[PDB]
Amino acid sequence: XXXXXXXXXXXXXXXXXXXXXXXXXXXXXXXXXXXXXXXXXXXXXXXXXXVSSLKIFYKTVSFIMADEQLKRISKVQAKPAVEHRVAELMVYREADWVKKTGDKLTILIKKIIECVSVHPHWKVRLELVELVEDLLLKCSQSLVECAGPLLKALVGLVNDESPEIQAQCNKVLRHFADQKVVVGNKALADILSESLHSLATSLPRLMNSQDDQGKFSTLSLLLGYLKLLGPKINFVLNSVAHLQRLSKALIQVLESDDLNAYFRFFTDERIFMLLRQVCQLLGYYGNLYLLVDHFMELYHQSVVYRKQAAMILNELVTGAAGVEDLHEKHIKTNPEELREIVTSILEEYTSQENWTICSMNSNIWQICIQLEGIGQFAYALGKDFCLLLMSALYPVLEKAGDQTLLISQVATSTMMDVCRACGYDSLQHLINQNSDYLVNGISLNLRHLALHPHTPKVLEVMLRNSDANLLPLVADVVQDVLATLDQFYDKRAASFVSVLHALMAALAQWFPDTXXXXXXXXXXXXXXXXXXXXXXXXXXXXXXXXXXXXXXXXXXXXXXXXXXXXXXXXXXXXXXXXXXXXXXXXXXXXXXXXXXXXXXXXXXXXXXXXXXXXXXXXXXXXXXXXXXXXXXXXXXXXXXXXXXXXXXXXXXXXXXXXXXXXXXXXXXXXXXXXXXXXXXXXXXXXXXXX
Amino acid sequence: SEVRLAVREAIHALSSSEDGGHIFCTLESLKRYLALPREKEEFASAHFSPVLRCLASRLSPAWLELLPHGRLEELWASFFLEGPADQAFLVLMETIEGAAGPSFRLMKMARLLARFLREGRLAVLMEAQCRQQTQPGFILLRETLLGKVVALPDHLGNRLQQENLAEFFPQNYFRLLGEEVVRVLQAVVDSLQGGLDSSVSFVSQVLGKACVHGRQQEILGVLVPRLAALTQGSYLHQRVCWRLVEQVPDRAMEAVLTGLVEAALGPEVLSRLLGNLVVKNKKAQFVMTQKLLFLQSRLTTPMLQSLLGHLAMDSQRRPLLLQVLKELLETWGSSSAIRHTPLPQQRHVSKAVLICLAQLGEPELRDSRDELLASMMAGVKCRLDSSLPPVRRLGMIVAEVVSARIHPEGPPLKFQYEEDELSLELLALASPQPAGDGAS
Repeated sequence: XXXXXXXXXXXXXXXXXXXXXXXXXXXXXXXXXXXXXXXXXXXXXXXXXXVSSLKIFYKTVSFIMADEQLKRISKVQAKPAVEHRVAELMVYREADWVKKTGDKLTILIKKIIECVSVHPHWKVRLELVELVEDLLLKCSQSLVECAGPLLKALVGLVNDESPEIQAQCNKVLRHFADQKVVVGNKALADILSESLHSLATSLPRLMNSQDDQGKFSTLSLLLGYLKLLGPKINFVLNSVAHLQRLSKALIQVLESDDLNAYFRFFTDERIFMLLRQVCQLLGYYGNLYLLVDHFMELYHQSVVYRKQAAMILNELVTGAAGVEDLHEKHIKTNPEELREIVTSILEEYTSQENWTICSMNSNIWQICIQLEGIGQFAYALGKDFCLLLMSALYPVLEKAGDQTLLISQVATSTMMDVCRACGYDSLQHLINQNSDYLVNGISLNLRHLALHPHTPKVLEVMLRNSDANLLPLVADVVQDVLATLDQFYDKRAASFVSVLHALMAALAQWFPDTXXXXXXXXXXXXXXXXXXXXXXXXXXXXXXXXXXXXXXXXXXXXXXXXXXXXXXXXXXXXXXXXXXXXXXXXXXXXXXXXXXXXXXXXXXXXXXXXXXXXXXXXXXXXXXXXXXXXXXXXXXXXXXXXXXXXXXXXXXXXXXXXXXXXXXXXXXXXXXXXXXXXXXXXXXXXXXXX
Repeated sequence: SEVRLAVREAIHALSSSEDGGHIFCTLESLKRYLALPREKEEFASAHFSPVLRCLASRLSPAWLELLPHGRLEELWASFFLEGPADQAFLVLMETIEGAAGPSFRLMKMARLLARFLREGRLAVLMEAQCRQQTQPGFILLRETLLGKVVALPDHLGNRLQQENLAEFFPQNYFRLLGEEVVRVLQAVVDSLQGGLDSSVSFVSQVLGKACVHGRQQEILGVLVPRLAALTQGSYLHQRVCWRLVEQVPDRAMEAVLTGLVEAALGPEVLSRLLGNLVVKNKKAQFVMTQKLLFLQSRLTTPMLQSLLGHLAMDSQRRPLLLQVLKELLETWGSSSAIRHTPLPQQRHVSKAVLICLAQLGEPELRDSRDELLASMMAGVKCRLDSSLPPVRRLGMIVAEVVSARIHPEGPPLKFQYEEDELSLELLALASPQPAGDGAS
């Protein structure tokens, strides 16, 4: 009679629905029967449930009867009940929604319902249906009048942003939490959330101290939970215990590389965690002053906690910029306060950053992160970065130096950033923009601020410079720069700077130019003067470069110049000194008979060197560069020979020395290709025309 | 113009010494002309530092005797005692750093620098009306100017350094500094030629480093002179002192305020010297004053007494007192809500709540009072938690206080008969005097 009982129950529910008393409360008893029956489509009939005090007494009975309801929900969590989930969920929703209006002491029933809800929280996304159900469940529950268990419930209602398909439902629910489901002006939920967040921010010292991707769960809970309190965090920030615990936590998480437009370090080996962390620090745009101040503190505190705080500050200001949207009835910050904060942080960064190999790359990390911070400051504060140009120009420009890849790369990026944010168009062009600042700054630095290595800033501004149309102003300072390590001329960091600026001016005048004449004159003058030093081949390099550039209209300067120069060289030259020979080859640009006699004396001296390859090829190329009319040097070369062979000054020098028929060198000894010796032919042929 | 060659000739003569007559003549002549200032600027430093070095570090203790007719050391000093303003101090410091020997001119170097300070210590401040320069230069100049004390015995610290620094090591030097900032302040005040704030700005940058390392010498020995020099119809004095306390470098802004309120005489004079806007114009100062209110406590019985006193005094025309009241009460409700700070800060914010509760008389006594009363009582109920009665104690006393100054009619009187005699209101540790304080 299973079909008989089935049809009986079905037609009974049908007759109910066709038709619809105190004793009707005993109705719920059959609902108890309906709660654990054969359950084809059982619970349907229960839907006949629904100045309503009658409804209120029915709800009293139903509060007594929700025991079997929660039992069946847990059974669905254990037994199949793969579709009755939504049924019982909506049943509980309707029931618990039917009573919170007034005259509801119900504290005992309240605690019982809180126990039941804590039990029911054991359901989380069995399929699309279970998640979809729990969504509306939390929606209706948290929207009720007042309770105290929702501290747990609301928690999972925020961490529900991790599903596969229903994420839009959770998002639109959080959207709905704008004026009705509020953090708002209901202190109870707020303080319960604060109490939660406190233990949260006390755990992360340990939570991320374990395996990966489980920490993401906790950090995601964190980021969502903050996203709840869009505004109204100053109501929980203000407590000193909160800020202390949160700061001390975050200091240890961030302390394995980073990139440009934040990534953490040791024991955080996954990158999406780092993106979520920089999104959660960026989450703070409630108040600025408190945050920036309490973190500047942590920077000033010690050494091992610095880089973390720097990255923090970068994330904080970038968050203060503004790219998603939260509860949109609140207010935003002000540009002028941004100006104050950026001025402060930039001044501290610049003044603090100008200088155990572990500690050395540590300082490298420090300067790199500070440069990146300047870059982010430019990026966020794009427009109003104009009142404080120079404050950012000078530090990194002088820092644009030794470390090309890392340091100078981040530098270049920061400068093109301030360009594209302020319209400065290829940072080289920024030198062609306001420059007198740089001129006077470098000048007064080298003039008063002597004892400090301001060596490479001039290199960056003159060798990597733009067009030299500004050197006519720089000239005197250049001249001063020339006199710089030439008046006292007793300082290692000044003589090295003199050699540096020499190489730089040589390169610039080489490219930029083709005034400059006398510039190169005094340049070579001072260079040759200092050439008498020890291990200063830079003098030879600068000499070669200048001399190459100084041979356009060098009427008499070059003459006595090279005279005294080769004098001192012969005094000194007696392994890369052939570069001066290259300079001599550069001297071969416009050399004369004076250089001929000089090279004659040079060959006479080099004759002392034996007839003994690297050095053989060096001397070979040196002879072959110009070969300034060798007559006695002809015989010297005459008394394997690729250069002396390729000489080809005449058809009588090596040809006579080509009667060997030997083993090895003879193969190349008889390698004459063309004769072209018909001079007398045409000479006499002149007698066949006229 | 041609003097530059003489300059060369000077350093020539200076580098070709033993020619007593020639060097005496050239040095006295150069002193004679120690309107174009450009070459006088190159002379002012670029000849000043070379002659200084080669005449102090290069010459042996026999130049003074080459021509002992009471003029050689005279011109030596008169080069370094006056003349060009800035570079003198700079090269002096740089040398005494580099020139660190047992004694060659060391004692005489100290005599030189001291005798310079003693007479005309301004020498830079008054000539601060400058256009602009490089920032690391400012850095070195100010840091030296304010660390001179510790910088001195580093190079030579011993019995001789002790007798050098047994009269003025601290406790006199910063006294000088304070005296000098006094003089230059009053000078730029009575000037009234062109409003500089440049000397003001520079001496404020001074006050910065001074406060951040020097702890408390200048506070009284500045404010009492400031009190005096402001108490009259001191238009220029008051305005310049305002602009001085204002543009203090925001980097610290905290030691300045901490000291300025700590040793100050009373609320009235503190309110007179700072300025009505200095707390309502520089938002960093908002943050300082009200973080001292909320976050920390230093002495707080007379200290925060005076601090909140000045808060109210300044708020004689600022409708900011109600906002700070609301925020204070909200923080009280949160700290009573959340796992709380230790008892010190608890008593601290308590006393703060009382003193700010002093001022009243306005509408809106409907809802703020409701939230405060309800939150406080609901917390104090369970606050003891069989854990530490003092915390509970705290609440109940402010109960009376809030009862006194929430709606003084009806139920509070019942409190006066129920929660004032049989409610543990017997201890006299710090209950009676703050209770009386509650009466404003």
